[PDB]
Amino acid sequence: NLIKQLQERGLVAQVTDEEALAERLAQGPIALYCGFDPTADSLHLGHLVPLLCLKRFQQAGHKPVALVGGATGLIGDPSFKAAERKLNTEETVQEWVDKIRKQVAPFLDFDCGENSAIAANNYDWFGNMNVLTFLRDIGKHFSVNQMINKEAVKQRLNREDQGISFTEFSYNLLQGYDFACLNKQYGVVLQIGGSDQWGNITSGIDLTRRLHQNQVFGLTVPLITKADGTKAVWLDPKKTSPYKFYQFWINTADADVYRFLKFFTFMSIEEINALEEEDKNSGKAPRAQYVLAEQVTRLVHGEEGLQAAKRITECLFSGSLSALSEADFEQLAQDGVPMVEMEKGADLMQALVDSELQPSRGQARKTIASNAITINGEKQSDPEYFFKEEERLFGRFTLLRRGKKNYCLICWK
Amino acid sequence: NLIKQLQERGLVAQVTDEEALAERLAQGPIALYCGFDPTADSLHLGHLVPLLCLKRFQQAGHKPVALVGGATGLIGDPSFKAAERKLNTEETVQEWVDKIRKQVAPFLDFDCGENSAIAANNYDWFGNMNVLTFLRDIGKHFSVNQMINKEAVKQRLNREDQGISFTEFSYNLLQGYDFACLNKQYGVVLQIGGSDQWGNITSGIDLTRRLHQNQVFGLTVPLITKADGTKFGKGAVWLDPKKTSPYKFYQFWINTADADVYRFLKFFTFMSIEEINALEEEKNSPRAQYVLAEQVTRLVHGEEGLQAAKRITECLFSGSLSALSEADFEQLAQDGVPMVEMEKGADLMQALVDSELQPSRGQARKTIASNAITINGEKQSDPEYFFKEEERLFGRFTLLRRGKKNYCLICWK
Ligand SMILES: Nc1cc(CO)cc2ncn([C@@H]3O[C@H](COS(=O)(=O)NC(=O)[C@@H](N)Cc4ccc(O)cc4)[C@@H](O)[C@H]3O)c12
Ligand SMILES: Nc1cc(CO)cc2ncn([C@@H]3O[C@H](COS(=O)(=O)NC(=O)[C@@H](N)Cc4ccc(O)cc4)[C@@H](O)[C@H]3O)c12
Ligand code: NA
Ligand code: NA
Repeated sequence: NLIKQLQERGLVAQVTDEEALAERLAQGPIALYCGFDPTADSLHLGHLVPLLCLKRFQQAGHKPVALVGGATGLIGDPSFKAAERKLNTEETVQEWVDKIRKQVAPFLDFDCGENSAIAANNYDWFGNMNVLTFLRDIGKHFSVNQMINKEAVKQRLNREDQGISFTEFSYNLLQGYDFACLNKQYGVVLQIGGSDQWGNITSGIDLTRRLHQNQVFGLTVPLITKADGTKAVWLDPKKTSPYKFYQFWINTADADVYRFLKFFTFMSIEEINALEEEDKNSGKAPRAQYVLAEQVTRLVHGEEGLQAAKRITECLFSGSLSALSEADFEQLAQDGVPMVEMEKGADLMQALVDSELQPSRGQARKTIASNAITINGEKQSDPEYFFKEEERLFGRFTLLRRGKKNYCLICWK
Repeated sequence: NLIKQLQERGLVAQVTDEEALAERLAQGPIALYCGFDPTADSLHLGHLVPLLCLKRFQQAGHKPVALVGGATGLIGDPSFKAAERKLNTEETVQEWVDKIRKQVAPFLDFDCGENSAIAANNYDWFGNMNVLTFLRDIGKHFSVNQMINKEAVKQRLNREDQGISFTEFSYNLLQGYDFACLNKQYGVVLQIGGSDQWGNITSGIDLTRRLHQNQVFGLTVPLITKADGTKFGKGAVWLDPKKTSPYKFYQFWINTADADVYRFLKFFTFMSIEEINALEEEKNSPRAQYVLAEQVTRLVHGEEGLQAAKRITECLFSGSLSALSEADFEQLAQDGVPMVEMEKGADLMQALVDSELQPSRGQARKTIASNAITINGEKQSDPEYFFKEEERLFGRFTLLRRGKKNYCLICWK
């Protein structure tokens, strides 16, 4: 059972009429969908959870539909959000829609026969729908009594300051109608998404019945709570660098790593169980984090992205910046380590103070005399030192390190 | 001051920023409006209360807009209604719109210069409004927290089985936008209606501030509760003479209770307040009910309708039917007196049975013999009598009275 496999990965929060849905999956290929609203330049890690689930369904022969909310992004999903969001402009939303559509596409196969993926956009049907048609044909099927009691919006109806507009209150009906549109258009019988989307999904199941007299299903994937109780890292490399992305996975807590392998990679459950059991009986610290980091970093940023993240990680730890490119240095200045902008000619002592690495020039004196300051890796032990011109690599980068762990990159101006 | 005068008639339930509206009315003509939704093929006496108020404003030099809800009648006003209403089709709503527009027109001056009345229909702007445009441009200004605290819908928001659909819940936004739309189109700065419409009116005052940065006002007229606790009008008394004959209409007013009649002159007539008060002084040994019936019947059904009602009332009181026309007997058949259809050749005994004036032929015989029965106002005491052909007036009508008061109209088949 595909559903059963997803359960042992931890990827099933809830599922409507599980026995019927499972019989439909065993019967043959179904079509399913997940929606993504455009609220930013790019998706982030959280979005991968249902997005990679679409691919898991496709790998079992089913047909995934990835919807971008061209219309619903002009409305705003309130589900489990504490505060009303400001409306975005049509112009901004459209540019975001195109970027998110192009981000989604490489994660699904658009060329594998009958079950090839489909890109969709609900603006196609909401852009020409009259309000009276929407109020009558769709709105009559919704009880405000039930709507105001849904978990996703209940808390917004406590105090009026942090209330909810009629605009965001109507969102649930737009996403409901989406399910009925994709049912009629492509035979979609399953919608998946995170557990916050449950109420938006069941509205689409019910409305699809009332409108199209068809039985469809929903399945939710979990929202991740870390083992310690906690929870942004974008897929766009110009927002989160491949090096920062890689390091984020490297620092995964021991109690989260195997679950995260299940959620964010396509490693078999057997290989994941073998890794956990190797980590268990080996008398060393876990190595799973390195496996997770390579896996997801290659997935999102490719082999080139992976090797650059490794190369930077290696040089930062070794002290040898000779391997690094200019582009490698640009990731460091974006994301990887704290940075400052100093005009050339400064001595190493005033380098430490201005970056908030050393408090005073007198403290920098003893710090530099104690052989505790590296410059691009090579020890420099004398206070009165100035940077040689060769040390400013690619004309604009030198990397300070106090002790072993404290970094600042100076981007000379 | 037009507002003070209306208050002396008891026609003002509530008013917003009253001092400010009063100064605005005193400065010069304003444009004002009232809306009427098509829920039947005719208006009834209730609608007269705000409709005649539109006229009262026009007589003071202001410009009335009478709006018929071609769009809101496709949605359904839930305010202070115990139960969800069934949706009406576009075809039948359009029928009602034109009948109601034609009913309303004679009550206002459409040809008196600058302040000529205007007929409006909110389908002209809602019939083609896109739903996203509606949810964004209008629905963002509406707090759901506030909507569910409107008195008009509180009784519907407690239990799903007596609940409210998203359809009827949104009605408040359409009426709110109407006000803003009429403000921009015509400079409308005032909306009137019954006190049941208060929440719909104040939502339009608010939205007009948000959309057009303009100050507008609202004034409501009371809902009439008769002095004996029962709600006014209750079936209903329709303006359409094919639903309520002018004779039935006139008798309704003739039989007003003395505790109501002076309140009803103020509400349903254009008599001066000074005259109404003078009439109430009667203690010299009341004309009020007759003045009320005369005024409103002339208003709604014209002089001809008034003379018809009086002519039938007198003929029924006197028993002499020679004044009644065939159209007059048709009013009687419609709703004036009990009627029964009978095949020609029935005898007097059977007519009395079939009309339920008598329970059996044996009893009818005695009753006839006792001289209790009139035929077209003439005594007939022969129990074995058959009607004469000349007693079928116009070939089709014969009026029976048993005793001094119990009528039944035979309509010969
Ligand atoms: N799964 C998951 C896990 C984590 C780690 O704990 C963080 C996440 N952050 C997000 N997600 C999940 O990503 C998906 C997209 O997110 S969204 O754009 O906000 N979606 C919406 O706003 C929908 N209303 C879009 C929609 C529009 C039209 C339609 O017809 C159907 C749907 C959702 O299924 C989230 O549950 C996360
Ligand atoms: N005043 C009064 C008194 C009595 C004696 O007790 C009985 C009455 N029965 C009715 N009324 C009054 O007649 C008017 C029409 O009634 S309605 O069609 O139901 N209206 C509606 O449904 C509005 N939503 C129409 C509307 C639409 C668009 C818009 O932009 C503005 C308004 C209302 O002002 C009632 O208060 C009565
Ligand atoms: Na989703
Ligand atoms: Na009204």
